[PDB]
Amino acid sequence: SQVFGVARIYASFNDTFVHVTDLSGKETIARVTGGMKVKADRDESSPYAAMLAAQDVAAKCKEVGITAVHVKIRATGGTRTKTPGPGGQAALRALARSGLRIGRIEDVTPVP
Amino acid sequence: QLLKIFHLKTGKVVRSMKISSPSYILDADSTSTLLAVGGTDGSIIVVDIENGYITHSFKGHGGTISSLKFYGQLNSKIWLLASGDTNGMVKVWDLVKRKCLHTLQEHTSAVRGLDIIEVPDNDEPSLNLLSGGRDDIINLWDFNMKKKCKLLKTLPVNQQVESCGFLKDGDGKRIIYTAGGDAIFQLIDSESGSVLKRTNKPIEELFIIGVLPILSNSQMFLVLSDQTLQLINVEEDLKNDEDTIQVTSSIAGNHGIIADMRYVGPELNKLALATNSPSLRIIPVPDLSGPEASLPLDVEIYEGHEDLLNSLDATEDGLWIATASKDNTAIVWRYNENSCKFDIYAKYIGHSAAVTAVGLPNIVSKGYPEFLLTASNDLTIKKWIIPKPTASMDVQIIKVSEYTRHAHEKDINALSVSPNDSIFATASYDKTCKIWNLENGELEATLANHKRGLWDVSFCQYDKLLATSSGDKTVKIWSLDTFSVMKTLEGHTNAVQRCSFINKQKQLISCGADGLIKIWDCSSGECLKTLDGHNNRLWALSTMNDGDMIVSADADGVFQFW
Amino acid sequence: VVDPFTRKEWFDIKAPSTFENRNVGKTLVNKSTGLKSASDALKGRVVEVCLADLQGSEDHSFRKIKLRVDEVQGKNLLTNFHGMDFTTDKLRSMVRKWQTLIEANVTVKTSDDYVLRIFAIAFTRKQANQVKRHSYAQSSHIRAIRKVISEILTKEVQGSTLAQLTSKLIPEVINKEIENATKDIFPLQNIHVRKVKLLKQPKFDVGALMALHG
RNA sequence: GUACCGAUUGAAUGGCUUAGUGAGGCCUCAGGAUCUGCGCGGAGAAUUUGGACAAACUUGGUCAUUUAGAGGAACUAAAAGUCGUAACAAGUCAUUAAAGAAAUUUAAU
RNA sequence: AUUCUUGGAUUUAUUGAAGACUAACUACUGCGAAAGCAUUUGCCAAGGACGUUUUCAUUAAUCAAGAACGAAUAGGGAUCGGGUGGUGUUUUUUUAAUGACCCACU
Repeated sequence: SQVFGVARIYASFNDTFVHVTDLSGKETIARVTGGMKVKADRDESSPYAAMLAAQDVAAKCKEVGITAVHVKIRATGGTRTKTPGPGGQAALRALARSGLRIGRIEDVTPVP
Repeated sequence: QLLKIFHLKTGKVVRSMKISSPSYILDADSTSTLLAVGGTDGSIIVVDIENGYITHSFKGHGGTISSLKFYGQLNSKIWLLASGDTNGMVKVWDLVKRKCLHTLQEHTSAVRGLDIIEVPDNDEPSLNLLSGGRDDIINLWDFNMKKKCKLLKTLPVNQQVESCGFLKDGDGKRIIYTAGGDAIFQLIDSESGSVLKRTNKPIEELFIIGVLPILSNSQMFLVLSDQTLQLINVEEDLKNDEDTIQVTSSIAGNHGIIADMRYVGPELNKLALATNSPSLRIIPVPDLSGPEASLPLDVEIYEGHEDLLNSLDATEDGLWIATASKDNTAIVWRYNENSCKFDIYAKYIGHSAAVTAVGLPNIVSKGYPEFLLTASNDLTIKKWIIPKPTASMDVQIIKVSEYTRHAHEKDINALSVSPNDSIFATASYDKTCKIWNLENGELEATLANHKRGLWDVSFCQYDKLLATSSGDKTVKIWSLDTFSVMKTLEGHTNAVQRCSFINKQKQLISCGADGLIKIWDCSSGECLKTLDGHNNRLWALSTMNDGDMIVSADADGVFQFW
Repeated sequence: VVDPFTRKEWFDIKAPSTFENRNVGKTLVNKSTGLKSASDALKGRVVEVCLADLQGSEDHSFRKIKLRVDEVQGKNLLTNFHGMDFTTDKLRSMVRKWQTLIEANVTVKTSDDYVLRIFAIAFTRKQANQVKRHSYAQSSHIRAIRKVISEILTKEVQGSTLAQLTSKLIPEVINKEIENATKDIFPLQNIHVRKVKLLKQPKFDVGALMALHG
């Protein structure tokens, strides 16, 4: 039906990283992050900044051809907080509104 | 999802088309000049007129579209004539309803320009159908209103295609422009499958091209590229008068970012700017219109480099234009586009780091403007001085081994010549500015009281002062004796990149990361005026002799005269 | 300004035999020039997809399958089985208080000389009409449990190359063989395989590769 | 900054020139890394005595001008810098047909 | 604020290297005289309870000096290990059986 990819949302603290890849995971596209979309060095995980960057990330992916995508949520992991970040829920809600598809998602927290 | 309809040059919306769910990507206009249908990624076609009437749903295939063209009896996209697809397929339809007449499947590569230009007869007694936009080959298709089709020839003579052209009369005996994504456009021959001549100006992928309203072998032709346009002669091959592919003109525009600027014309005519592009664009000053049409020389951009340009400079009359880039070389260009090699006087090799600043000595008529004083990030500075022929004509090596002046540990960011040839001071990123003599290359003076590196230094033309800029929000002015610090200006709300005097030795004009230009005076040391019509970082500056027009540099391509 | 997405080849993935539908998905490679041709450049890309998303059987939503590229032919490329892994949600669902976690590992060669190390997970259940709240092991039965798994896993490997072993991993026939033999010691619960990974592929060897293709 | 007096004739160039220095090819007595051919020649590198022709290079002095110019006397610039002193000024609605699945187009009243 | 960054930082996929530790299970449970003790497997001895119709025959106990190692009254319920019994079950479409379980006794 569609052409697929993985979105791999890395919701850390004081930043949010979103970058969609190919099916293999070596080929990248639209790497744009949440900290880019405001300049105060404090709201870098604020959800309106997360909703801002997720729109522009879904913008270029809609302009290349990718329409369906898996997400892989990911915290900082290891000896860190192991907790999904602030700009993870609204950002997943932001790109799902953009006109893409969401299905069969899971967790890639390094939990050792 | 914006496909909006306008009228006469007011530009008001007549009707808004956002109905279809996929994003509209392509659109073309009509020979009826009233109807418009857009190409999209859902293969969705909607024929609409402007009063408005947005007719019958045509829905018979998916895929995506990246090329479209019309016809007077088949007035739709390449979904009706053929099929704009992501796998490549020709589909036969009609102006009558959604029945499918014939089908044609030959491609294995994606191609969207299957009928990117018409065959105007659709009977082809000696005519052809040309096609290619993604499959990187050129195919020659027949047309049959009732039977299957035939391939006339295939052309693997290309390596990449984006758009195909076709002669207006349709015989193909004359010139046929084919624009490919391989930074190459060609003149081909349809009945023989051979090229006339191939032309290689650009270093970037060609964009898609439409049509000219001209007939056969034309009078002019326009080539599309990145923020530049060029007009080409119409033979390119022994056709009417000339051959061995050439370029008629290359009209320059403006780039978003600018590093430096310097007046070229001896009566302050020409400005040359150095950008992220590896070219020399000379529009700005005499052109109070848009793109260039009124510079009194052959308008043509220069290229002799492989990377971006760092700093550029010229002398008074403007015959020698020395430029600096990241290709470790120094190249000087001529005013009126003449030389012995191409347009280059000489290219100077010997830099072991990037060439980040360039400078000329003072004018006399010759000699000093024939010379070159360039700078590199190898913590040295290099003077190329060969007086016995006319210098800047030949490759010169005079300072490569140990004649170079090396006392730096952080890089020099600028360099300035005094009105006399004796002393010159260069500023450096290690919070100092050094005076060296030009006759010997010996350390004359060391001037330093700063808190950040020094990006620009320049002299007064009465050689009584010194003007330098540092990132501690201050502009500092020194004496001519270097026994006493003269003046220290503060008031700039951020760092200052570049400072300069006026030619009447009246005012100090500064440029920095504030967002507005400031003109302090060098006489009372106060604020004569500030000027605020910017919101980006200011990086370059240039001063005319008369003092009314002052040109500035921004981060978006805006040149404000005052 | 380059816009590489008008230059990248659009390309697809073909799957091996002992599966459901051999259509998988898409990638993006490069433009095939000379000096960086696209075929010889990568040759080793890794596809990691849940097998339930390809088999269709929805009672397999864990146990993702790792793939590895071998050959390329012109809007087709063929891949090979590299690894098998559980999701983190599946095993951390299992680990309950007041029971015993028994693991096993074994290094064992296949028929064709793929050397692969699998793991093992074993958990203790309560019987019917238990009174006590834990039902642990004895710390010598765990020796009697690890040993029975260790001799069974060396029997099933080195036979009828890895696709048939892949054809046993999918309906998890291995777990019943663990189940019946080791029940006489102590009964058990959930036991699965939890991993298989390879490190000693012998050679290129196109000859046996095309025997699975239609 | 400009015009002038004046020591250094310093550096550049021009006139004259003491002094030292000297490329290059020509011939001939000797020589052989090397060549297709019914006893060996066309061709050919180094080295070599003598003889004719020979451009020209380096530096010192005399004189002029520029530059550098100690020192000596002006003009202009800087309204400039400090201090003292003086007076003025200044707050197309509805019902309803036709095409169109939907909008929309057109007619009717 | 410090730092890194177009010779590409951060993120992504593939490897190799170095050091470190056994994550949910992990308990008011076990072991050790104490200080202490958590990956598998092999080897080397040491130890306790239980069972014993084997054996020595007062061989006992407690503690200045001193040494090794370490900064330097009588019930109840649950649980660990061993043993005994079973009008007992379960694994047994395999004949047996090891083993887990149910209950009593110590």
